[PDB]
Amino acid sequence: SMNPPPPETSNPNKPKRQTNQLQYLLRVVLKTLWKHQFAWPFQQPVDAVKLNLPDYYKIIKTPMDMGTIKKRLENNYYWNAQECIQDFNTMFTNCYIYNKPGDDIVLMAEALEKLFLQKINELPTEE
Ligand SMILES: COC(=O)C[C@@H]1N=C(c2ccc(Cl)cc2)c2c(sc(C)c2C)-n2c(C)nnc21
Repeated sequence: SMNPPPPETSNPNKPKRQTNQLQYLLRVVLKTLWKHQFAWPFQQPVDAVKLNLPDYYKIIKTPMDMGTIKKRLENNYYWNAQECIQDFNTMFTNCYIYNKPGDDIVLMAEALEKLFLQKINELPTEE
């Protein structure tokens, strides 16, 4: 069994910038979710080998995790807030696509996703 390579977190070909909205995504949004008691499954890519999930990367073709998002934000990988918000959404959606309603991991993602929506609701206007 093998895991795919993780999503990239550095690419000199990719346009990027800092924006006050990206700063909020790191300092408020990512920091809030990262410290949550249910963050830990989401702090790195799914290890389909150790977890014995050989079908994971057949069903989830756009993997994403908060370890990758945190690196992307600390490395200033994004051009805009929407790119980063779409990474969070891909992470939650992947969890709901692979798992069953009411599974623990789905309750975990729902708790993180509730906080994420409450914080993104107050994304600042772009300076
Ligand atoms: C049988 O299905 C699973 O094991 C799916 C797996 N559940 C789990 C999981 C995580 C937490 C609990 Cl309480 C139960 C299952 C999982 C991860 S990553 C990781 C380190 C684990 C242990 N996960 C994510 C993220 N998305 N799906 C999963």
